[PDB]
Amino acid sequence: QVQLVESGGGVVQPGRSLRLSCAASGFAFNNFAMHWVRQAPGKGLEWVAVVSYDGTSPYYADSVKGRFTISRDNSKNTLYLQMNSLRAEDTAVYYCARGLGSGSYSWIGYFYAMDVWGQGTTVTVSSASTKGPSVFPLAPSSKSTSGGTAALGCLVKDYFPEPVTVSWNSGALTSGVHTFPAVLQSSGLYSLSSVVTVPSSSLGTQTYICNVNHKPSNTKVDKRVEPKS
Amino acid sequence: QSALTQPASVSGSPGQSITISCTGTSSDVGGYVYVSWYQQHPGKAPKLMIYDVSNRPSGVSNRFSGSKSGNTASLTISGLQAEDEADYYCISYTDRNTVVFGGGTKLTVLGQPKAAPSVTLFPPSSEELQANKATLVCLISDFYPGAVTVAWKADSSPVKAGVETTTPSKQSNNKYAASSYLSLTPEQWKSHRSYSCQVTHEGSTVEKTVAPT
Amino acid sequence: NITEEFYQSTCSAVSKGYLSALRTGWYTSVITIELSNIKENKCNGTDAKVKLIKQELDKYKNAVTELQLLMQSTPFLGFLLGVGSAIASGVAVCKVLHLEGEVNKIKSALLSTNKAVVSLSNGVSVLTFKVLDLKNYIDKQLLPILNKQSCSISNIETVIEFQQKNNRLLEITREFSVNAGVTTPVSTYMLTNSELLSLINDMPITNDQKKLMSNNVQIVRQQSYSIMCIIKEEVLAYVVQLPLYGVIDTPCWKLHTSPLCTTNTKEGSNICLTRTDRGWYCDNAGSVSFFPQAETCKVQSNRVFCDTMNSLTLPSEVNLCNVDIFNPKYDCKIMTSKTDVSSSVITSLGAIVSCYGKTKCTASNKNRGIIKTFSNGCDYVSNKGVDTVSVGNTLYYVNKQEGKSLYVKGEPIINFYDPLVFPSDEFDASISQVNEKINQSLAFIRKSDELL
Ligand SMILES: *[C@@H]1O[C@H](CO)[C@@H](O)[C@H](O)[C@H]1NC(C)=O
Ligand SMILES: *[C@@H]1O[C@H](CO)[C@@H](O)[C@H](O)[C@H]1NC(C)=O
Repeated sequence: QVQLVESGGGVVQPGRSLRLSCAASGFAFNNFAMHWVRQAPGKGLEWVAVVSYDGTSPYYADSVKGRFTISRDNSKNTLYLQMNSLRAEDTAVYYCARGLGSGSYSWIGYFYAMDVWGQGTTVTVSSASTKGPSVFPLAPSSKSTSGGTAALGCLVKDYFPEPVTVSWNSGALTSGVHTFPAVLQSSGLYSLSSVVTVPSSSLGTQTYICNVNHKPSNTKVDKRVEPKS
Repeated sequence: QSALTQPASVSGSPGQSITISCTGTSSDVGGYVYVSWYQQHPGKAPKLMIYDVSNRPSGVSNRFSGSKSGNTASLTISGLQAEDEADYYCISYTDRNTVVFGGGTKLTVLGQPKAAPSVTLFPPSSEELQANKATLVCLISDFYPGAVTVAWKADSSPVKAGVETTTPSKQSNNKYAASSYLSLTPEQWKSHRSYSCQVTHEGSTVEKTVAPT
Repeated sequence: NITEEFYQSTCSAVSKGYLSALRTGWYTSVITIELSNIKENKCNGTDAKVKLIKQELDKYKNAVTELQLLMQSTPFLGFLLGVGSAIASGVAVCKVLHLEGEVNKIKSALLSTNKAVVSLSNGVSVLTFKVLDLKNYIDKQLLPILNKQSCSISNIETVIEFQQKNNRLLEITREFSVNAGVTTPVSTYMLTNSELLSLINDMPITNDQKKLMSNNVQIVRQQSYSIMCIIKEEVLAYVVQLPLYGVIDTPCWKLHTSPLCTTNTKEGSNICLTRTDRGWYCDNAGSVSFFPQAETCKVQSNRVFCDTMNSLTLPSEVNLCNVDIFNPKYDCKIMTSKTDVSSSVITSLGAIVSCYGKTKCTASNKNRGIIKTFSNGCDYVSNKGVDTVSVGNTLYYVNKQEGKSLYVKGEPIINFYDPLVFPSDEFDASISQVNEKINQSLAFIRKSDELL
């Protein structure tokens, strides 16, 4: 079986070094080229580096040259990727891919493509410690409410790590509810917001409370969402 | 490395044919045959579909075809299926001895009608201003397919600082939804006439506006 | 300062004042060229510039194939010398380069720099020098231009630039191909003057040794070998074997000898004697290094470059043959004959003339013409004021090197022997051998009268 298994998906603070490991089996490793391809959360793919059949001639991406160094060990059928001075933009899933073209060739153009891919290890850089969240009520605008369908929700801001759960009315309201994906802000803390679609005529009769539960930090806060004048 | 120009969204129906663009320069695409295409299902690693301009490996069907004219490579999927709804990328040798990827294209097979996005702007709450912070929340929901572009504007000048946007995710009614946050300061929120969220989906544009008053 | 002494008694002359530079050991360096793996080019481009690049690439590919064929094969008193194996040291280092992963070490060691010290598996440290990187050039400058879909070359300079870079590879293979992978002297294609000077400067040797080698690079080249070793895993490697000069600045002298014959008018009644121990002599570690094949030493001004492989190690008493050929401490080597033919020996600072029979022997000046006519016997003239010497139909030019000559007067020793018991058939004899032969002839005459 032709498989590539990378491991070592730990956490590391910015500015520190990290070394990626990718194992190989089921094929002549000392005859193919190896690629590194990372993918930011939600964003597209990004080429990183390539090493030839014997690790003599490497090639790096312009956004990466100088910081990362890629090596190969044929005696162990293993591929490596050294990473120094890690910054926040390095948060990505680093895939381990093979080259397209067996042979003792040294030019990147002879194996620019990728045919066999690994599973990928999530590499996360963050200097933030475990912190509790902060819920802010996303109230509906009294002027924009008289329209039939209303909109309100909660705002879970600045928490770490992931994930966080949010229910409504202790789990009684599930119709028209949608919790969004979390986003990592510039400070390194995640932010999240969940909202519901509410009938406009019952905005003063009903109580709307989101049950935000952050189990990693042992924080469970309920915030009541009400209109304002 | 300068990225390759790919259309963000591409829509299609089962049985039809569609084409994805991949525009480069004379160095990357419009100069060499070394251009490949990749299909990536969410969760699983990418998979090679077309290597070189038109060649394909064993396993992929006759429905995937590749071509190239000028500085643009084209991937054609004849007779769409539900199994084809995934992201598609294009790579190319860059003449500068590296490899560059494309922007990415989310191909969606239409199993629904075109849903116009409903957006809502949220000013900073009365409790958030007491924390020396402010965050404008723009929420796009009930649209189809899952590909929208968000733009923020203060008064009439656009804003790009402190903005975050989530990838469009599906709701409980098989409709996509997206978020957008504009982190500001209490001084930046009060010292402006109006903040607007300009959302674009399938050509049309919906824009809401909020003000401190 | 250079001086010379002629000994009339033995028809010989010694030139003194020279300083030694004796090769005593070997330094082995590994020179590597990084090659590019070049696959097929599927264009039938008839562009005039693509055609020239493709022709140059065929020469490049044929050179690599040629060298791969080569790497499959394993690369008077002169007769008293031993027999060495001149490249035994270089070839030994080359054998190690054929072991698994040994080439990979040099290659990865030279990834960041073009000069490094690599420790081989056996433990020896060798300087490794990359003199040409064709892998980098081909992969970074010419692969994109040839493989372009357009399949045409923008400008004339890329074709020309590749020919310049590739030329060195073509010339190195050419030399190795006609020398079975071992060349000497080491040409400038194998190692440029800059690379060699840099290699000498990085060698683990004294500062005096570095200076001597740098100021005499042309002699270093002639005493060096280049041994084609391995071409595998995109690396061409050959071993350059440089001389180590372990003996420097000791006194050396050159012994010149010429036949010494009697001068009777009766044609064949004459006997002759020639000192056979001519050649170079250098003081060395308490003994004297004697180089019988004087053509194996190169004199540069007053420095003599010799190779100890072509030497004998003699006791210092060997020098006594110059002042007293009959000394009891060293058996001076001589040959005997009855061939009283005329000839001249051009010395460092003059000319010995052995003039016999009816031969016309003269010495001339360029301005005044003939200034001395030689008589029968062995004689000598200094190079001061003399430009040429003639012995029969042979004109000799004399060396115009500056230096003083001394004429040591003495009775020609050939007169001391009785021809009836003189052994005149000795090709490889000595003072003592002639003595014991005379007594064996005299005892056969003495023990006959003992009966009477
Ligand atoms: C030349 O001069 C040096 C320096 O005094 C001396 O050692 C050497 O013996 C001289 N040459 C001869 C032939 O004596
Ligand atoms: C001749 O002389 C040598 C040395 O002078 C001597 O050893 C030898 O015995 C002599 N010959 C005879 C026949 O005695």
